[PDB]
Amino acid sequence: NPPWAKPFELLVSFLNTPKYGTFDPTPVVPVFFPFWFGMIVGDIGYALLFYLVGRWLSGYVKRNEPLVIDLFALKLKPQVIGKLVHILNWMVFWTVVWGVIYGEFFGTFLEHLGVFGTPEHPGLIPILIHRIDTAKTANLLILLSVAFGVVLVFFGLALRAYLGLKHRHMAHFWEGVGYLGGLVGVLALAASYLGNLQAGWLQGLMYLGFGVFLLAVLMSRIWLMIPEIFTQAGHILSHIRIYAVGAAGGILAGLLTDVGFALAERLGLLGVLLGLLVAGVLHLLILLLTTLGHMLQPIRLLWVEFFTKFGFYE
Amino acid sequence: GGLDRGLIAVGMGLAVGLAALGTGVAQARIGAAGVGAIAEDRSNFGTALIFLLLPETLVIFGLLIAFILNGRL
Amino acid sequence: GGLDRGLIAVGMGLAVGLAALGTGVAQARIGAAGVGAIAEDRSNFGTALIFLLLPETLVIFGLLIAFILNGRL
Amino acid sequence: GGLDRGLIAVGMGLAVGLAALGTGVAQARIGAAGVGAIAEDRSNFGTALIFLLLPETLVIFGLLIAFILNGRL
Amino acid sequence: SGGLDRGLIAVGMGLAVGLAALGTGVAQARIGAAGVGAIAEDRSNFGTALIFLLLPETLVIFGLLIAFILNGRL
Amino acid sequence: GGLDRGLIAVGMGLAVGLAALGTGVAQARIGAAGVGAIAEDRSNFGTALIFLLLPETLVIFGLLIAFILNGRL
Amino acid sequence: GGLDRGLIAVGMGLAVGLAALGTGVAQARIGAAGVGAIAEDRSNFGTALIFLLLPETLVIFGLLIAFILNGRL
Amino acid sequence: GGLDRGLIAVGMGLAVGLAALGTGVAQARIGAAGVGAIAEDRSNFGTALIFLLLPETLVIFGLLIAFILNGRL
Amino acid sequence: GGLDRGLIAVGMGLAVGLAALGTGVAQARIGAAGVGAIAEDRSNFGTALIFLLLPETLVIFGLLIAFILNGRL
Amino acid sequence: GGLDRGLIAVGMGLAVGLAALGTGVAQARIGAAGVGAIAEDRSNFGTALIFLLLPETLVIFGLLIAFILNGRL
Amino acid sequence: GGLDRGLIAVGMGLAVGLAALGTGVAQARIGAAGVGAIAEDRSNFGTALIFLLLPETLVIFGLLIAFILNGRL
Amino acid sequence: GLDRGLIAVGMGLAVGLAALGTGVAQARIGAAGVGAIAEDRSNFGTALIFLLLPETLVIFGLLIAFILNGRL
Amino acid sequence: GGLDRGLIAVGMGLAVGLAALGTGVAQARIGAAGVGAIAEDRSNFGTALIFLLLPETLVIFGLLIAFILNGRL
Repeated sequence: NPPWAKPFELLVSFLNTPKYGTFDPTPVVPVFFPFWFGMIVGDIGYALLFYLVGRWLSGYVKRNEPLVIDLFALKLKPQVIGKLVHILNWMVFWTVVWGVIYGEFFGTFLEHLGVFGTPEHPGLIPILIHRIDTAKTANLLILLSVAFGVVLVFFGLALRAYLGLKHRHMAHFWEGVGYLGGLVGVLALAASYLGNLQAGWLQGLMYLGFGVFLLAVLMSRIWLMIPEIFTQAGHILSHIRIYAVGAAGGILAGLLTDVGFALAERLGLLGVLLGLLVAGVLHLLILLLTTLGHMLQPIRLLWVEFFTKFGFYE
Repeated sequence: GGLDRGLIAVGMGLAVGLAALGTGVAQARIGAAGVGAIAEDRSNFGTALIFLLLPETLVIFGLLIAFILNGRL
Repeated sequence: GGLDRGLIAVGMGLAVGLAALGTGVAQARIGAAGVGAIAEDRSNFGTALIFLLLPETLVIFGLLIAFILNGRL
Repeated sequence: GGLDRGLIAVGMGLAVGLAALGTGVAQARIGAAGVGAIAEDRSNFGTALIFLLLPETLVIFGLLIAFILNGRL
Repeated sequence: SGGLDRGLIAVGMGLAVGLAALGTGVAQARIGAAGVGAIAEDRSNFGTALIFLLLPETLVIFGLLIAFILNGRL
Repeated sequence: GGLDRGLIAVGMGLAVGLAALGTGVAQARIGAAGVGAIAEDRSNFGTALIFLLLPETLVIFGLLIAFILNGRL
Repeated sequence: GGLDRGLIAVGMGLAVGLAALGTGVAQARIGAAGVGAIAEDRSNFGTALIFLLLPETLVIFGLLIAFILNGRL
Repeated sequence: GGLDRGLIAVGMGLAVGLAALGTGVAQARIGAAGVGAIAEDRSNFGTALIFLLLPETLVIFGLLIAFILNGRL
Repeated sequence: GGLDRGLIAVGMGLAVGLAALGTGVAQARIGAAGVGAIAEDRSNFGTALIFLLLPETLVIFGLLIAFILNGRL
Repeated sequence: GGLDRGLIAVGMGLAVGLAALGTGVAQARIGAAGVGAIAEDRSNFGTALIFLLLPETLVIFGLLIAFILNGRL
Repeated sequence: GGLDRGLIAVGMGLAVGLAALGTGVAQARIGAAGVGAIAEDRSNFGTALIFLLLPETLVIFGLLIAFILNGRL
Repeated sequence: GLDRGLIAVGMGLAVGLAALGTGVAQARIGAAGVGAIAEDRSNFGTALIFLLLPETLVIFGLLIAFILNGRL
Repeated sequence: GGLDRGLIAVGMGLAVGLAALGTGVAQARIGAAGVGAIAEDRSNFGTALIFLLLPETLVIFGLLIAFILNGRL
C-alpha cells in the first residue's frame, strides 16, 4: 500500500477483510473522505481548532506517551495517533480550502469586518459560494451532491462488473451492468422530468438504459434487481446529506456569531467581552455536541453507499 | 396570494417530517438488534450497518418530494 | 386562488409521509427479526433481505399517488 | 372555487397514506413471525409469504379509493 | 362555495376508508403473528388461522361501504 | 346548501373510521388469545369466536351514527 | 344552516368514534385476559363476559352525546 | 351565524370522547389484572370491581362538561 | 352569539378531555399494580387506593380550567 | 376583543391538557414502580410518594401558562 | 382582525404542552428505574434524583419559548 | 398583522415536537443509565454522556424557534 | 398582507419537529442497547457511539428543509 493511503487503511480495515483477487477500497478513502469532510465543515476557525488538536496529538507522538482515557477505555500509543494525525492533516487542508471557497471563518465573522464580500455587500475579496444564501445555492449544491453520488455509485458498479469479468462470474457481471443500465435509465427519466431541454435523444437514452436493465435481469437469472433498484436510487440520492449537514453547521455557527455580535452591539463598550465569552462557550458546546457526525456522515457514505456496490461484505 | 406558497411549504414539511419519523421508527429496532449483534460477535458489522442504514431511502424520497415541491414554488 | 395547488401539495405530502411511516413501522420489526436470524446463522440473508424489501411497495404506492397528484398540479 | 380539486387530493392522499400505514402495521408483526418461522424450518416459506401478502388488500383498497377520487379530476 | 362541499365529501370518504384500513391492519398484525406461530407449530391450523386473519376484514369492508355511499352523492 | 353537506360527510367518515380503529384494536389481542387457545385445545372455538365477534358492536354503532348522518345528508 | 349543522355532525361523529376507540382499547386487554381465563377453567365465562361488557358504558355515553347532538340538529 | 353552536358541539364531542378514551385506557390494564385475580382467587371480586369502576369518574366529568356545554345552547 | 364563544367551548372541552386522558393513562398502570398488590397481600388496600386516587388532581386541574372558561362564556 | 378571546382560550386549554397528559404519562410508570416497592417493603413510602409527586411540576407549569393567558384574556 | 394575539397564545400553549409531554415521557421510565434502584439499595437516591431532574430542561425550554411569545403578546 | 401569530404557532410546534423527541430518547437512555449506575457505580460518565447526547434535538428546535422569532 | 409567512413557518416547524421526533424514537432504543453493551464491556464504546450518532440524519434533513423554507421568508 502507498504511504499516503496507509493511514486510511486503518479506517477501512475496521470492516471485513477483502477476499483474495478482489479490489481493495483503500485508495478511495484519502481522496474522497477528507474532501467531503472539508465540504461539510468549511470553517477556517474549526480547521484551526482541529489543527490544535492535531499538534497536541503530535506532541503525544514525540513524547512517545500512550493516550489513555479511562472513560472510553482507549489505548493507542505511537502508531494509531500517527495515522490519526496524518488523516487530520488531510482533513484540515480540505477544510481550509473549502472554508476559503465558502468565505466562512467561525460563522459570519465577516459581518463585523468585511474581509469576504457578497456582491450586495462587497469586501476586499468575493465569495464563490455563500452557502447561507439558501435561495442562490440550493440547486448549485444539490446538483453537486447528486453528481458526486452518481460518480461514486457508477465507480462501484464498474468495479463490480470488472470483478465479474475477472472471476468469470456471469451472474455477477450481469448484475453490475444491469444496475448500471437501470441507473442511467432512472437518471435520464429524472433529467427529463425536472430539467429537460433536449428530450429528443434523452428518450432514446432512457429506452436503451431500461433495455440494458431488463436484458441483464433475464440474462443473470436473478430476480432481486426489481426491489433493489429503488435502493441504488436512494444510495445515489443519499449524498445530499453532505450539503445538508454542511448548511446546518454553517447556519448554526453563523447564528452563534450573529447573536454574539448583537450582544456586543447592544451593550456597546462592555458587551465585547461578554459577547466573546458567550460566543466561545456556545461554539465549543456546539462542537462538542455535533462534531462527531461531521466525520460520521462522510465515512458512512463510503462505508455503505460505496462498499456494497462491489460486494465488500459478502 | 400567499395561500399556495404557504400550503406547499406545509405539505413538503409534512412529507419530510413523516418520512423521517418512519425512518427513525425502523432504525430504532434495527439498530438495537444490530448493537446486540455487534456486542455478541463483532464480525456482524457489515450486515448490521447494512440493515440499519437501508431504511434511509424513506427519508431520502421524502426529501425528494420536498425538493419537487420547492421546484413547484 | 392558490388553495387548489396548496391543498394538492399537502395531500401529496400526507400520502408520501404516511406511506413512509407505514413501511418504516413494518421494516422495524422485520429488520429486527432479520438481524437476529443473521446473527444466529448466515445463509438466511436472502430470506431476511426479501422480507425486509417486501414492505417497500407501500412507499412505492405512496410515491405513485404523489406523482399522479403532481401531474394534476 | 378551486378548493374542490385540492381537497379531493387531500382526501385521496389521506386514504392511500392511512391504508399504507395500516398494512405496514400488520406486516410488521406478520413478517417478524414469518422470518422466525423461516429461520426455524425453511419449509414455511409458502405460509409466511401468503400471511405477509394477505394484508396488502388494505393498501389495495386505499389505492382503489384514491383512483376513484382521481376520477373526479 | 359550490365546490368546497364536494372536496369535504372526498376528504371524509378518504378518512373513513383510511382509518378503517388502519384498524383492520392493527387487528391483523397480532392475529397473523399468532397464526404464523400456530402454523409453524402444527401446520394443521391453516383453516382456523385463515378464518381469524380474514375475520377483521369486515372493518375495511364497512369503511369501503361508507366510502361508496359518500361517492354516490355526486 | 354549502359546507354543511361536506362537513356532515366528514363527520360520518370520522365516526366510522374511529369506531373501526377501536374494534380493530380490541380484535387484535382478542384474536391473538383465541388463536393461541385454538392451537392449544381446539375445544375453545365457540368461546374464542364469541369473544372475537363481541367488539364488532363498536363498528355497528359507528355505522348507525353514519347512517343517521347520511339520512341527515 | 350552512355551517352549524355540519360542525354538529363533526362533533357527534368525533364523540361516538373516540368513545368507541376507548372502549375498544379497554376490551382488547380485558378480552385477552378473559379468553385466557376461560381456556384455563371454562367456569370463568360469566366473570369474563361481565368484565368484557362493562367497558361498553363508554360507547353508551358516546352514543348518548351523539343522539343529543342529532336532536339538536 | 350559528358557527358558535357548531363549535360548541365540537367541544362537547372532544370532551366526552377524550374522557371515554382515558377511561378505556385505564380500564384495559385494570380489568386485565382484575380478571387474572378473579381467575386465581375469585374472593377479590369486590376489589376488582371497585378498581375497575373507579376510573369511570373521568367519563363522568366529561359528561358533566358536555352537559354544561349543551345547556349553554 | 359569537364565534369566540364556540372556540372557548372547543378549548374547554379539549382541556378537560386531555386532562382526563392523562389521568387515565396514569391510573392504568397504577391500578394494575394496586390490584396485583391487593391480590397478593390485601393489607396494602389503603396504599393502593391512595396511589390510584392521587392522579385525579390532573382531571381536577382540567375541570378547574374548564370552569374558568365556562365563567368566561 | 373578539376571536382573539376564543383562540386564547383554546391555547390555554391545549397547554393545560398536554401538560396533564405528560405528567400522567410520567406518573403511570412511577406509581406502578412505587406500588410494587411499597408492597415489597413499605419502608420506602416517603421515597415512593416523593417520586410520584415530583412530575406534578409539569401540570404546575401548564397551570401557570394558562393563568397567564387568562390574565391576558 | 385580532387573530394574531390568539394564534400567539395557541403557540405558547402548544410549546409548553408538548415540552411538558416530552419531559413526562422521559420522567416515566427514568423515575421507574430510579424507584427500583432506591428500593434495591437506598444509596442510589442522589443519582436517581439527578437523572429524574435532568429532563426538566425540556419543559424549561418550552417555558422560555412561551414567555418570549408572551412578551411579544 | 395576520402573519405574526402563525409564526408563533410554527415556533411552538418546532420547539414542542423537538422536546418531545429528545424526551422520548432520554426515557430509555436514562432508564438504562440508572440501571447501569445502580449495578456498577462506575458507569456514571458513560451514562451521563449518553443521556446528554440527544439534547441536540431540543437545541435544533430552539434554533428554529429563534430563527422564526428573529424573522418575526 | 397575508398569512404566507406564518404558513411557511408552520411548515418548517412541522418538518424540524417531526424529524426530531423520529430521530429521538431511533436514538431511544439505540442508546439503551448501547448503554447495555457498554455496561457488559467498556470496549464496546465506539460501536455504541457510532450507532447512536448515526440517526442524526433525520434532524439534519428536517433542518435542511426548514432553512430552505426560511430562504423564501
